Amino acid sequence: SFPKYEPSRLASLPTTLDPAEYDISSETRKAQAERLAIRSRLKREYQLQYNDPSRRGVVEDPALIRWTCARSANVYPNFRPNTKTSLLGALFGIGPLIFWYYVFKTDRDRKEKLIQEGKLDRTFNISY
Amino acid sequence: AFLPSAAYLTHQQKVLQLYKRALRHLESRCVHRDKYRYFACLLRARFDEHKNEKDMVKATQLLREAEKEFWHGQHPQPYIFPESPGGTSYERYECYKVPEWCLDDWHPSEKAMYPDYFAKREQWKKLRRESWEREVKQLQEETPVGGPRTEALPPARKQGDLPPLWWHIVTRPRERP
Amino acid sequence: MNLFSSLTLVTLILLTMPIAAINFNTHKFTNYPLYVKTTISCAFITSMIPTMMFIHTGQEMIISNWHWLTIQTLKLSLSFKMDFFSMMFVPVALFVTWSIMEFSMWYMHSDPNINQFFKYLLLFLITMLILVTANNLFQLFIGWEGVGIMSFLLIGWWYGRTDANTAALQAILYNRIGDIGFILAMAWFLINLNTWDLQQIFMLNPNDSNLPLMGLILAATGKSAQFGLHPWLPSAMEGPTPVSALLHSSTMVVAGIFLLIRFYPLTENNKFGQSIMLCLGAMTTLFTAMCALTQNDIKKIIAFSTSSQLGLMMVTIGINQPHLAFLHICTHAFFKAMLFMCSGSIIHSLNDEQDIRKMGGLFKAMPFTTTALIIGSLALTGMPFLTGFYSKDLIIESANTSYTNAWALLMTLVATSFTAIYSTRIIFFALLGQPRFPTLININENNPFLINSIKRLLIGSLFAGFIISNNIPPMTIPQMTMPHYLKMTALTVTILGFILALEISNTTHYLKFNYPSNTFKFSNLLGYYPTIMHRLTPYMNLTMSQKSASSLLDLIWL
Amino acid sequence: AHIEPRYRQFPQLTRSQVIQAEFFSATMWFWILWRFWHDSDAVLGHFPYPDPSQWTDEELGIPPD
Amino acid sequence: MLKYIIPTMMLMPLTWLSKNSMIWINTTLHSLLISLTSLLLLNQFGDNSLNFSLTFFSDSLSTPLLILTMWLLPLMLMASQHHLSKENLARKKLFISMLILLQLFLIMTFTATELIFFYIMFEATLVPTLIIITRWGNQTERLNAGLYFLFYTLAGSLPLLVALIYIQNTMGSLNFLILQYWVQPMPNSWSNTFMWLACMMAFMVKMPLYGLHLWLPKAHVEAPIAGSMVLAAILLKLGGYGMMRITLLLNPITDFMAYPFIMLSLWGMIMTSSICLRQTDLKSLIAYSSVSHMALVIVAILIQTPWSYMGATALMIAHGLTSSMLFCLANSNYERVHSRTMILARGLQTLLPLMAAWWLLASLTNLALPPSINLIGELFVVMSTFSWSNITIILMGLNMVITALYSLYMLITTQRGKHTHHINNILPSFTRENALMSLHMLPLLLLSLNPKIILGPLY
Amino acid sequence: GAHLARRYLGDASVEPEPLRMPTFPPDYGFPERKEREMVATQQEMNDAQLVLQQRDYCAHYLIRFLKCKRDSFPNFLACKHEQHDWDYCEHLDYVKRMKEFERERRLLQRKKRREQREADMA
Amino acid sequence: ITKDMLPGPYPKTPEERAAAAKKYNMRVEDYEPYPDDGMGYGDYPKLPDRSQQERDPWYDWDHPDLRLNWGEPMHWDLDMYIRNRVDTSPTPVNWNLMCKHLFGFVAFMLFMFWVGETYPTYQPVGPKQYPYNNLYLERGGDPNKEPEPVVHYEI
Ligand SMILES: CCCCCCCCCCCCCCCCCC(=O)OC[C@H](COP(=O)([O-])OC[C@H](O)COP(=O)([O-])OC[C@H](COC(=O)CCCCCCCCCCCCCCCCC)OC(=O)CCCCCCCCCCCCCCCCC)OC(=O)CCCCCCCCCCCCCCCCC
Ligand SMILES: CCCCCCCCCCCCCCCCCC(=O)OC[C@H](COP(=O)([O-])OCC[N+](C)(C)C)OC(=O)CCCCCCCCCCCCCCCCC
Ligand SMILES: CCCCCCCCCCCCCCCCCC(=O)OC[C@H](COP(=O)(O)OCCN)OC(=O)CCCCCCCCCCCCCCCCC
Ligand SMILES: *C(=O)CCCCCCCCCCCCC
Repeated sequence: SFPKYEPSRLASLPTTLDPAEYDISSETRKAQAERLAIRSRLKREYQLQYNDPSRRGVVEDPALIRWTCARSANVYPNFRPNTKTSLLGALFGIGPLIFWYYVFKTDRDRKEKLIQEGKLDRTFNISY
Repeated sequence: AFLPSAAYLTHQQKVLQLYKRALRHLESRCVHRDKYRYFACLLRARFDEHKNEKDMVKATQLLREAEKEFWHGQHPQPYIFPESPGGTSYERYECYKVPEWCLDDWHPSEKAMYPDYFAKREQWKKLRRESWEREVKQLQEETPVGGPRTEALPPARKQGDLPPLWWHIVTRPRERP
Repeated sequence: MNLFSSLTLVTLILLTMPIAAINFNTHKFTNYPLYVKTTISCAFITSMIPTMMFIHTGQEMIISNWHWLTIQTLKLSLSFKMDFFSMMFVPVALFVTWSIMEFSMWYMHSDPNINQFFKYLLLFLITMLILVTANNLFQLFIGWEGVGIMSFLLIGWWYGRTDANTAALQAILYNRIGDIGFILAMAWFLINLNTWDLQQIFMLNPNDSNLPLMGLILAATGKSAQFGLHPWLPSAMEGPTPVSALLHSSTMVVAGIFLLIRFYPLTENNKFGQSIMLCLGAMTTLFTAMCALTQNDIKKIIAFSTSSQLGLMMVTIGINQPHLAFLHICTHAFFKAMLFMCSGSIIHSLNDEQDIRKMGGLFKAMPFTTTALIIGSLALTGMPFLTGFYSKDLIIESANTSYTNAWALLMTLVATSFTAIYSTRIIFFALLGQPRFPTLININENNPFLINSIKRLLIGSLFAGFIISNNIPPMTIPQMTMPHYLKMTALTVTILGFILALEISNTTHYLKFNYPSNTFKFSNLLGYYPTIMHRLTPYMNLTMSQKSASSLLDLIWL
Repeated sequence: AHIEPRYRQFPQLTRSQVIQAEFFSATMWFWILWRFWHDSDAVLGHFPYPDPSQWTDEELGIPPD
Repeated sequence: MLKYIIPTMMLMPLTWLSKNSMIWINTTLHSLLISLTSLLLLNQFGDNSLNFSLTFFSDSLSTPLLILTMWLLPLMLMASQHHLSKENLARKKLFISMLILLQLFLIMTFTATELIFFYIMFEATLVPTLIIITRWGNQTERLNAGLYFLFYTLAGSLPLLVALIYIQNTMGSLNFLILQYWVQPMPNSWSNTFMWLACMMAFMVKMPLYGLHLWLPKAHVEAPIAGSMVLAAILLKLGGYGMMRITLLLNPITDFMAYPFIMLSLWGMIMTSSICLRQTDLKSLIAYSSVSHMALVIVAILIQTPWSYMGATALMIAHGLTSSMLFCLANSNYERVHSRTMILARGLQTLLPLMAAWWLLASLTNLALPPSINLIGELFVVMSTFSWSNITIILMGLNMVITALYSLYMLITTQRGKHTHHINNILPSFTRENALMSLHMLPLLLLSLNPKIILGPLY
Repeated sequence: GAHLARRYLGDASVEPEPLRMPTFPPDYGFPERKEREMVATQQEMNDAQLVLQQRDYCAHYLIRFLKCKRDSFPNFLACKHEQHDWDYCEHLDYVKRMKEFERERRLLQRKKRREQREADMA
Repeated sequence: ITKDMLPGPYPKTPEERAAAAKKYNMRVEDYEPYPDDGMGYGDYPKLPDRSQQERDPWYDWDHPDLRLNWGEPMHWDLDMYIRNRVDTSPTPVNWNLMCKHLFGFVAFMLFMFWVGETYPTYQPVGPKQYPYNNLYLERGGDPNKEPEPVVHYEI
């Protein structure tokens, strides 16, 4: 019939073409009502501090503080050296260093061999 | 799906929103006005063919392949209104929307440039601060246990009181400063 | 002699004087935009005298007036090159900018940051005439990065809007990718030729100049929105209308083309650079003109128009005809600035409406705007003996009659037809037919600022090709002998484009609804190129910028 | 007095903008017809393009052997 | 140099005998007078360095770092006086005394005629900086950085000490003037390989090197503003100064010992710049930018051409000014919103237009807008590394894209977009803060007029 | 443009290649062929600062036209006939290039029919 | 802020998972962490990688530009999925179909320029002829040496 839309990593499926959006069951009513309840409670807890006149400053958001503490602090104490961590720290850790090492060493050996054989046009090359 | 009051979309709301998005994407497909108006009555007939469908599972399936029809026939760049999100003039003046509390940080030599304005702003702030504790003690006795269920707020009940959580909605910046 | 160099420097110092005025302010201004417009009018009048006494004798010179630095063999001096390119570009740029600012005194009147806007626009003009007059690569890099940064600041003018900041950072990204190649060219000339000065580059005249010309072609790709580094020029329509009119149609975006025209003695002795310029220009002038066929925002359509004209400029450099390319720059400035001004006059009249599907019926509502939009479109397409005829047709008259990549010529002709297609598409959806805009008509254009600002570029778009092409000396030999099917090529292809697009436009009144074709989905989503690479190349950067770079190596292992 | 905004109908026009628009449209077609009447070769052709086959073997030096 | 050391020491009785409301004004005044005095060091010659005594000398490498050092003290006194207002008066004088003592150590670190006096003053600069960072850093969480400072002491300064004592026994002197004329070629041997690592790794960590930069987005974060200013502006540049002195003795083994570390920097500036695109912490973003700019100075010293030394010392002066101004802008928002999170306070051009102008100018100097000396240093290093290898321009130019990308992102996030609603303590800009931004930026802009005084001894 | 189809779709053996031609001697078929006279002196076009692409066998018309263009300032429409003279003689130079091309094509036809006559006869 | 609202190690027991989902302010059923391979994410919730461009724009947001609320557990790459950056939004044409059309178009245009460079078009003319030994002294020839005679003839 029709071409079915293919989702991707950078092209998500729409809300309309997802089947689980069309759930009518009461457990989905419970989950949606609890999400609405948590969101309404957090909205109320925010805008009681936001609309307060006696507060003049920053309504601190512990989800934001928790996000920054996860992006900075929680990186080392939850590390475990295993096969996956060591192989991925050896691929992107000492891989491209070795790559550019052999590339630049090859080109510099080529250029040195051409200079000591009188081949490289180093005529007007007096700034270096 | 994601709404402030309801936790979902009713089937009636889904039908109306799909009808509206179909007409908007159709008007994007069908630039001229008489031509779009002809196809708009044709599409209204197509939507009113199964308006009287009692079976909600069959109406669910019909709505699902109607979404597939709408996705197969959508315009790639539909007409977005300029101040609608995705428009060319959307959120353009947000760099001019200074919050009101910055008037509190003015120097008194320029506060004296507009005497009536700040002399009235003092009693606006007075109104806000003698309304605040009354609307807090209004919200604390009406909210159920576990917090409020829905994001909607109750209105001002007594005479003389103000509706709760009102200052940033009333004193919001104009859309064209 | 003492008149030429003096008024040459007086033009640039006069352009810098309102910057000192706006920086040394205490009062609120007695119409500072009028002051900057008066200053740029007088700077135009000042620069007219060296141009006239260049047309009299051919008088070129260099003003290496201030010694700045000496790195052991490299004497970097403040050096201004007054040649044919500066003498034809400076009056055209000042005339266009003067019309853009008299336009902006009407269009940008509601903006409370109008003095900052005119300040930034003057800063752009100063950096651009630093670019086009520079005699070494370093001062040219100063003007180059200056027009890049003022492009950033004038795209992101409504800095609260997310899309404007996104488009400005996008333009900076693609321009710095071009700057990779510009710095490659500077590095090659400093190492192999011991100079950044143009004179020693041209006098030494190297033969193994493939690598610096590849660097310059990458620089012109980043700057003139060639294929691969193009989409920032359609993205850059998120800025205001006089920004897109002055900078991103006529003045800034020709600077990669100007960089390649500036280095013509290296390109005329390197056939490989000519072939790469020809292929890249034909690819860009095909692709952007094809994308322009199926768009609905009028600023996007005229930006694809100016990028297709830049691709055609790259084509006519690539056939070793640089002076025709620069005549096409000086020609293109007038009618493309006028087309953006008339489109923005429609936009401001129709209450910030830019989508052509809600326009129409403006032939008798906005008569002067309709007149000038038709004249600008006909100068764009190559109507006989408008200004766009005196260069672009000659481009085809040298693109046919030369040792040329054949497919590049065929795509050049397809682009020539597509220009007529989107021009009559603009005239169809925006001027013809019956109205589609909303019901509260506030249509008005009766301001002497708007009318005179479109009027002077209208006089330019009518007479300037004739005047300039009869005032410039020969620098090549014009190939004037060809068969009649080859002489009548560009006109016939343009009229075939008009006929095909009129048939397309008259298929829209029919009461039929067709499913979208794959060509329509390809050209409407911009060859799928800003949809993929703007998602994929950031993703593969930023996860790699977080998972392995920050978290894995530089917080745990190392 | 300015142009009043109108509703669902044709907006007010000035005599001056209409006569200027007609004047520049007449200027466009005047200049097009003028330079087409005087040049007539930048669009059509400057010089005759000769036929190569219509050239004789003596002026080109083709001895038949 | 004794006309500079003695006024810097007289700033100690000036700061301890001053009246309690006058101790910022007096130290700022007399340190600005010392910074005006600091221009007498511009008596340089095209052949000879300016050689004062047996203990102190100044070529055109040490002179601009001295002027920047003596200029940095009044700016640190301006920057650090707001958040010390509720401090005890004696603790405030202790802070000012540690700043003065750090300047005192630095201005005879850069002029050290002999290399072990350079080592003593070089490792003497760490102690007042340590005390400033850990007594006024507003939070101290250094569980991983203790082991890294142990790694700095093991792999760094102690092999440098043993190597300098070895040169003292071999050459008979560590006078740099004598070592200009008594230098022997350091040939290929394993003894000379460990000699090269001992002479270089202390300064490699001080730059910092990529992979060894683990301390710098911690020590910049956990510090007060004066500590971050002196770390970004001067204390990284001790490594580059020491490399440019000690690579006299390391020829010709440097011509094949530079190849690993050059890779560590040429790829490293690709990574850390990219790291700046994913920073939640603004101060950490400026720290990784400092790593991404000192990688070029490491490469330019290791390739040891004239254009590379000129570009490296111009980049050192320019990056000192620029990154010090960036940390001061980060503090001028942190003193209002009380958090370093870069996504917290947005849209600040709607609220602070002149401060957003300072953000724009510091970003344009950060991304090397010509003709600024950031671009002059960047550009000369790029030219010299093109002469080293013609492929490296890719790794240069790609860096010069990403260096633009996080520079404007830092501008776009903090200053542009929509303002944050729940933050209402955003005060207008104090005249102190704008004066601090101008005393950073206006010298940096005036040095574009006359860059020849910051291009080192072989201009 | 038909010769492009003759060289690509047909054979390139009989079509003269653009890069290296004439492949035949200039006296081959021409009894006592004369040279091409240059009218403007080398020093005269040296002082006129002409482009190296413009110093062909008819640059003297260009020198007369540029002297007229200098001397008729500001009346920039007063020297149309000198431009016409230069364009007409450049046209004649292009005609001479066409004559060289047709000469080379007809001598390659002579060689083709010669070897076909030799294959038919011997 | 205090410790029991800060992130911790990987949740192993279900009651630690419940304590974290109460800490991260979301449902326990939606709360999934990143898998404990040792990559240092900790107990942070694996949000389903939706760009903030995809959100409801007309919804009353706490952070309107971010399209984000107060107290909502943010995405791990929230700095990456802002509307100034990486988007994951649905497109009218499929992702692989876009990649196929782009690669076929770009590679086919490259191949057609290679075909046209293989077969160049030209004019039915001879080479351009210049006097004075192919302009020998003009093109940088030395005045002491004398080249071969470059003589052109009338036709
Ligand atoms: C030794 C004597 C020398 C004398 C000559 C001076 C030499 C240079 C000195 C410093 C120049 C900059 C000074 C102003 C900037 C800083 C303050 C500021 O922001 O003020 C805004 C304010 C105006 O704005 P506002 O509306 O009032 O309020 C701010 C707004 O709210 C919000 O602001 P905004 O967004 O509306 O507008 C900000 C706008 C934003 O505009 C931009 O960001 C655009 C800039 C980049 C693109 C354009 C330039 C590209 C490069 C080409 C030009 C340079 C080379 C030219 C040479 C020929 C070609 C090679 O910036 C400007 O307009 C600044 C103009 C000058 C910019 C210089 C380049 C900065 C870019 C980064 C570095 C680039 C390379 C280094 C350049 C070095 C030049 C020497 O200016 C003032 O009030 C002026 C204050 C006094 C200034 C004194 C300057 C001299 C100081 C030195 C003292 C010692 C020597 C004695 C000389 C005394 C002379 C009077
Ligand atoms: C209203 C303002 C105008 C001033 C009004 C009041 C004064 C009246 C007018 C008369 C002025 C005085 C007489 C003329 C001036 C003095 C002339 C003179 O010899 O001066 C000495 C010199 C001339 O140079 P020099 O060659 O003699 O010496 C150079 C110095 N050494 C040798 C050590 C390197 O300086 C000047 O003239 C300074 C003015 C320069 C003007 C341009 C400045 C541009 C700054 C840009 C910075 C970045 C550059 C990057 C680009 C570099 C190139 C790529
Ligand atoms: C003549 C020779 C021609 C040679 C051609 C081949 C070489 C060049 C190849 C193409 C390189 C450029 C294209 C890929 C990167 C493009 C990134 C970009 O522009 O992102 C834009 C994107 C927003 O775009 P858009 O989706 O339109 O936004 C509006 C609505 N959201 O904005 C964002 O998403 C923000 C992202 C910020 C962080 C960017 C991370 C990626 C950085 C890419 C650096 C590329 C460096 C290349 C170096 C090459 C060296 C040789
Ligand atoms: C042989 O055909 C010589 C002409 C140049 C090459 C072919 C160009 C074909 C396209 C141009 C003419 C189009 C006429 C509608």
